[PDB]
Amino acid sequence: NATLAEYDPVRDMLTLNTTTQVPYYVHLKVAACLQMDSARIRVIKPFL
Amino acid sequence: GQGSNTMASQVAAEVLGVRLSRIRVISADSALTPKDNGSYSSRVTFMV
Amino acid sequence: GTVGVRTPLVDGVEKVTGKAKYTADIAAPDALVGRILRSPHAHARILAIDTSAAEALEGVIAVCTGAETPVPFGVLPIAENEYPLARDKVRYRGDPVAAVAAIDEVTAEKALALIKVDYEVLPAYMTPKAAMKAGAIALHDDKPNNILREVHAEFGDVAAAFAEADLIREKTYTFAEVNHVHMELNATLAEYDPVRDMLTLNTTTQVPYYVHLKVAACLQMDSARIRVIKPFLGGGFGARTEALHFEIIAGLLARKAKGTVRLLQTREETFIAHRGRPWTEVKMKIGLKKDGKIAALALEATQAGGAYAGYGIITILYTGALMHGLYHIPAIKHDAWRVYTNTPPCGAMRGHGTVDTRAAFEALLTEMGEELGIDSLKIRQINMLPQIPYVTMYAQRVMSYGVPECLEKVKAASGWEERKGKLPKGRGLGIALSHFVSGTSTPKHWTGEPHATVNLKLDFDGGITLLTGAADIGQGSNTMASQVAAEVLGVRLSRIRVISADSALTPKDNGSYSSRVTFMVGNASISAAEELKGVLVKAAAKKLDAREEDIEVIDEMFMVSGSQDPGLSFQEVVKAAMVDSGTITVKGTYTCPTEFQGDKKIRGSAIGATMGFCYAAQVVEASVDEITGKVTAHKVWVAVDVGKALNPLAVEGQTQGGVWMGMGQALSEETVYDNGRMVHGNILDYRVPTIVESPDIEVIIVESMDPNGPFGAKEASEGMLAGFLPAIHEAVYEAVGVRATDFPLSPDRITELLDAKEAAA
Amino acid sequence: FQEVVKAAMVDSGTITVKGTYTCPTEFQGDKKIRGSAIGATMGFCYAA
Amino acid sequence: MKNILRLTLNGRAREDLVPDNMLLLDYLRETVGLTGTKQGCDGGECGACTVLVDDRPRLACSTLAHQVAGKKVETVESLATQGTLSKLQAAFHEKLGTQCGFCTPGMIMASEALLRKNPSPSRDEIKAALAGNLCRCTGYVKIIKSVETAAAARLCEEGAR
Amino acid sequence: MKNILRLTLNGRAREDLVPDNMLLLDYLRETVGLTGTKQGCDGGECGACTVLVDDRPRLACSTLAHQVAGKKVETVESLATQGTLSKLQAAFHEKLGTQCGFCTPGMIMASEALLRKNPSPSRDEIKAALAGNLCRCTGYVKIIKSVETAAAARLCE
Amino acid sequence: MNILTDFRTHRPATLADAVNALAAEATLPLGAGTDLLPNLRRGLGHPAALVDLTGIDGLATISTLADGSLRIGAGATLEAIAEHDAIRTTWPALAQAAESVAGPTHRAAATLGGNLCQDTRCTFYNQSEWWRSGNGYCLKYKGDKCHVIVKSDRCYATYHGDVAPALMVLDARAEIVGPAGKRTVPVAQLFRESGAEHLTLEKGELLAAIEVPPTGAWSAAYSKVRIRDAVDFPLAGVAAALQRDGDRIAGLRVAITGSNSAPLMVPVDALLGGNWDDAAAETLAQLVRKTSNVLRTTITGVKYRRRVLLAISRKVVDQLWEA
Ligand SMILES: Cc1cc2nc3c(=O)[nH]c(=O)nc-3n(C[C@H](O)[C@H](O)[C@H](O)COP(=O)(O)OP(=O)(O)OC[C@H]3O[C@@H](n4cnc5c(N)ncnc54)[C@H](O)[C@@H]3O)c2cc1C
Ligand code: PCD
Ligand code: SF4
Ligand code: FES
Ligand code: FES
Ligand code: FES
Ligand code: FES
Repeated sequence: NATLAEYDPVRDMLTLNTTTQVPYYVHLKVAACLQMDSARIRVIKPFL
Repeated sequence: GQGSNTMASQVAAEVLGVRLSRIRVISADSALTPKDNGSYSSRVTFMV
Repeated sequence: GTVGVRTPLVDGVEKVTGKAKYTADIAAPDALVGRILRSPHAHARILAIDTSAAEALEGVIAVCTGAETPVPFGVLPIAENEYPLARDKVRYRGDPVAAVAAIDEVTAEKALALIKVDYEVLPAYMTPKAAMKAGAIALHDDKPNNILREVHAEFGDVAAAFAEADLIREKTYTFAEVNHVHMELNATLAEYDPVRDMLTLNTTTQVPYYVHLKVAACLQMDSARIRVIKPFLGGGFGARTEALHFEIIAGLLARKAKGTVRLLQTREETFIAHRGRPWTEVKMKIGLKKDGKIAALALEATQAGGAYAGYGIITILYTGALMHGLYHIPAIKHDAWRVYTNTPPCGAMRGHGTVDTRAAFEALLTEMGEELGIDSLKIRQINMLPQIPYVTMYAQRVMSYGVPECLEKVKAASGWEERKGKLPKGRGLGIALSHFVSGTSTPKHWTGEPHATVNLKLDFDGGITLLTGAADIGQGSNTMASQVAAEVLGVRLSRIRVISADSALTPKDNGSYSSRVTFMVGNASISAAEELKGVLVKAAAKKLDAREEDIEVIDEMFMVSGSQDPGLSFQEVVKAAMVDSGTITVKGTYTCPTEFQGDKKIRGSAIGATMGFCYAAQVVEASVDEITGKVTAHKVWVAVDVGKALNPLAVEGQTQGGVWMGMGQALSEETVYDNGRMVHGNILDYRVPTIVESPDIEVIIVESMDPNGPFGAKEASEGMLAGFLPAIHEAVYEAVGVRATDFPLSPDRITELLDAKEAAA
Repeated sequence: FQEVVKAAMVDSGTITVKGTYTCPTEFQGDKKIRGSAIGATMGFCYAA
Repeated sequence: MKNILRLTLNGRAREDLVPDNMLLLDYLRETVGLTGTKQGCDGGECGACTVLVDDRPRLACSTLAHQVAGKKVETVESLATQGTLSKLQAAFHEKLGTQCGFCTPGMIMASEALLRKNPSPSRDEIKAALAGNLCRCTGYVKIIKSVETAAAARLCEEGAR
Repeated sequence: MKNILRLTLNGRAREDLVPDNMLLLDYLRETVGLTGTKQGCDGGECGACTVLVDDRPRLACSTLAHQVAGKKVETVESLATQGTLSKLQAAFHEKLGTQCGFCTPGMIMASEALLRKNPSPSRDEIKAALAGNLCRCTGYVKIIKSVETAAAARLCE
Repeated sequence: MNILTDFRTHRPATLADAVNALAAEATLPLGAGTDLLPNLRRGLGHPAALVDLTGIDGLATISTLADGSLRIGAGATLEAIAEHDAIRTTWPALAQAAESVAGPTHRAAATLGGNLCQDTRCTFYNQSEWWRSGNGYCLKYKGDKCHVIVKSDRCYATYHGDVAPALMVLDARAEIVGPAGKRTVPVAQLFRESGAEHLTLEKGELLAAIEVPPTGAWSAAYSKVRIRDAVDFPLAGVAAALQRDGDRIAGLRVAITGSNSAPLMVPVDALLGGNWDDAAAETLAQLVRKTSNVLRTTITGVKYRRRVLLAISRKVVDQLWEA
């Protein structure tokens, strides 16, 4: 398991590359758990 | 690893009558690809 | 709102942190080093070529020659005469003859030396007059007299118009050839996948679409097997608005090596690629009335165009096309010759083809107005287009014109009235007007496609992705497109992620040339945002139980017009809009109306035809040291009609850059060849101005509000370059009393003028 | 295919299409049975 | 031949086997992989490769990597604090002292050296410090404004401003 | 402490200052940047980090980088010729001896070492050589087919 | 990666160590490399080794001697020299010349020794390996013909160093160290008017320091001409030192650069005792013209370079006289 998280403080945007089969769910839970608007989050599943 | 990128290419090429090689699949990047519910319960081949 | 707001470019953060990856910064561990064997002769036939010793060198993976590149290329479909690698003959020193891909630089360098080439040296011609001499060997067989294209046109009765003039003068002006000197060196990273026979390129281009076409045609590879990506680009200013040989060679080598090849270029090789502004001789003849009104104009322009066609035909047409649309001129005669020479091919450079004739026209008008006792700023005000709209004799349709305000603005800002003609000994003030198109309204390739296409995507997350094939080359197109789409949607700039110039993902765009991007991609972007806004308004209306016409979008809120209730947040509307829909994808397009594409019965009138012009008026204050002859530009006051400044911060920077590149051509830049050999191949002897002598430049924005531009906008990057030359020319005359006729006005030319004026009188 | 693509670009430019799929309500279990959505599917893979 | 090179780069100790003939520019771009430092010319003419060596500007393309042994070297990648821009970087971005962005790393490093040595430079002093840094996009006007804005933002309150 | 390490890696001479306590796995993935070699466990249990040292298989996660001084080291990145797959790689791809692909680099390196030492391995010999390499996707069936196909293709080269 | 020969880079801690390293073949001294590296990158030289002098302790020290003389180690940077308060108040021409060199970034590391010993320049020489091999190289390096003066009796590449002329009118001395030992010569003698052997340093020799004597009744200045206001080498450079008695020229020293294969003193005794007037200025101009030998080794023309050389010679003496 692994997650690469890139937070851009200038723009307050977050980009994740993570070991998931469900990037949509990760997108939802990261937004809700960080109380961060989903439009500021980008989730990418690279090779898994 | 199950082959959904191949599966999607195959069925789309079949309908279009083109060769597999004419299709470039871009997948699982929220800024570019349409949301998918996830690779669980073997829903991918059937629905996607 | 986002439009009209001073906005840092959306990709600025990556530039100041060094995170922006330009072509040469892209990691590719498996990359072979590519190198090109260039011709040491200016003109010669290739008799034989032997690559066997190079091919046998350990570490050499591939070696190619012209035998493998049987298809020529040219930016214009009607004139493709350049081969990626030379076949039969070379036509300038630097002309590519062979190329190699090796494991490292030292090996690639050894490989080049091992290639044996037998040449039959031919006579080389440096000037138009020499290349045109009877008996001169033809660079290209289809043009026996080395004249690529001649233009001969007349508008109105010129002879009659001149007979009606009270004062007629003519003068000849010469302009050195200049180079773009974009700071990033040319480079291409070519990745060939032999398992699938696919090629992917990252390259230093302003026109990834053209590269896509030329690589497919030149390698005889289906375009569907090629992917072109423009990463961050370190400028271009015209240099990269044509597919360049090293990009094609990189792909050729990658395929031959069955792998990846990184082809870097030195600064000298970047100067060799050239495609800059041609050396130009301009004969200017102007007829005026005693009151200052223009009666007639006759001009001749000869350009030394280098060794291959390229943009030549278009460039030579431009020498006359923009003699129209600025001043009302009763009759115009235009003669011009584009001549092949054994030097690097010339091409498009900021203000493409209109700079030199514009400078010549402005200088003469000013000189004549002095003989008539009319103030140089006044004589321009006197000749402005009488009414708007104005259809020029060239068939251009001017629907917006801010020249009146531009002149009044720079007149006031520079304190022209109280200072012109009343400055200390050695100082002067000059005025000039210039303008340029907001995109050539006719694509180079007639595919019947819209002139710009923008796609938008909006999914459950609420982030809007804007996909455009447009190339942001530092001018800000990624920001421009974001701004106009956000304005239409009533959202914040930050809600838009722009994905650009990657053929596998973004809609094709014709390229960042002729200042077509803001006008066309801005309109296309507006159009796409309207499509999306409509989808969202429908969902909001349904959820608010209101009529769609009643919905207003303000700061990401959808509400019923004039209601006391604030409404739905953007995210609630997105949620509603997803129902029965899922991911929303819309397409927006823009196409120039036929009426703005010139006159069909005037072949070539498409060049110079546009939706509208950016106009610029500038006053330059300079001083001259008579001991050294050096001219110093202290300040420039410049007012530019850009229709509507979408981003005033960018308009200012674009205008300063354009005026400054003109100052470089006016005072210190010039290429120099010695029997075919480049002498200026470095940035020490090719004098790009440093920050020390560079003038301060104050920008005044004028908004004539064009009826067809995005939010009323026109271009804002080329129309102001040309005016600096005549303006400082006038300032030098007031400062020391000499009239330069040759640019640049470097110290050597000024002291010669000072010595002659002192020999006489 | 390339000649058709060329023809298709006229008056159109880039083509982008959207395809979707949704399971009919009848395959989503029985509304009056608790949690019957779990186990409800469009079809089963069978193995011997 | 390769020999040991010890230095502090962007705040971190480095101890590498480096070719005696390696330019600092190539060591940075290829050995450490820091691509922010650019190559804009064939040698010493443009300043795109400017980095800091013990607080002073140095052309990485005209410096052998081995000549900076035991010194403190900084590239454009070291200026931000994690993802937060320094005042100098924010000013170049906000005032548009950067367009294509290619000359920017070098221009910002020369600006950083100036501001560390002369906290409140005059307009002529800014020009003099950036004299060897070529930019083709800006006409330089907004680069000068960017440096003045950065200087004020960093400048001390208890002194003349 | 760092000390000089000289070896041949994927056909190229390396001369680097490497920490005495650095594992070959980390030297490869972090110092040289070759990410093909994977880490699938906490120490010697899965073979995902298998690479070649003088033609023989070696677990990069349980080998100090300094122990391979002067040897010839090869990772999955070295098998192809520029972009053209080796017969063994083409076989894994074509026979589907690879699904998610995570165990593949290690599986292929162990297979390569087998095929260099025993050009025509029996099915039992293939299993014996790949005994320490764990795969969770394939059930191993097509991995064995892949190796048999590569062996035959390398014989009638 | 930028190609350079596979040379060894020696980093001596002392002059003796540097001198010993320079004994080997094809071994070159190295200062900050602002002149040498661009040259080596273009293929102008194929050294087996470079001897870095920037690591020699104390080689960059600047100090004022017992007798009020200035002592500058060869490793001192042009920036340190241009900013040194004592130099700026007492030997301003030196600070002026140093500051006029290249750009600020080059000056931050460029050394005094490297500036004086910089190579001569020519448009057939400062070009790439591809450009030069294509043209048959030339007499200065790998060929046998001079393309500027076809007679080819010698290389005519021009010396464009800015500091040399200033040190020359200030009567500075050059301290040289080599295998034979230490020796000192007037700075003007460090140069030879020959494009391809422009320095009088012998195998194994290094310029170790420069010493400038107290100025006494002399005032000096340096003036340089270039098209851009920074970076450019001098198209012409003139340094002058003056001693004024009432309204007569008691002492005059004039040195030129950017004009010959060496920076040179101009014989001006004919002006001693005279006044400084239009007639005298004209005699200077012609004296300067005679000594100068402006040739087309530059992209800029000879006519202009000669015209401003003469013009600024007047200008700089005039500036001194009217001070
Ligand atoms: C774009 C550009 C513009 C320039 N503009 C100018 C200018 O306007 N004026 C000017 O004068 N120069 C100019 N230069 C030249 C150079 O930058 C400066 O002359 C400078 O002072 C070089 O000193 P350095 O320490 O870098 O020497 P290096 O480059 O290290 O050495 C130059 C030469 O001196 C020899 N050398 C070095 N130190 C010693 C020593 N102690 N004893 C004996 N030999 C030694 C070297 O072997 C070599 O041949 C320019 C260079 C470039 C690339
Ligand atoms: N009204 C208006 C207009 C404009 N804008 C802005 O500005 C810009 C620009 O625009 P335009 O003008 O439209 O343009 P485009 O088309 O976009 O682009 C292109 C151009 O761009 C310019 N600029 C620049 N910048 C930089 N930085 N770089 C460059 O390179 C350049 N180049 C130049 C040129 S030369 Mo050609 O090519 O000769 O034809 S053409 C050209 C944009 O983006 C924005 O930011 C605004 O805002 N507004
Ligand atoms: S002056 Fe002559 S010999 Fe000297 S470098 Fe120039 S061409 Fe070569
Ligand atoms: S890359 Fe141009 S000075 Fe270093
Ligand atoms: S911002 Fe483009 S070269 Fe400076
Ligand atoms: S990572 Fe599992 S054995 Fe090495
Ligand atoms: S293919 Fe997935 S673990 Fe082996």
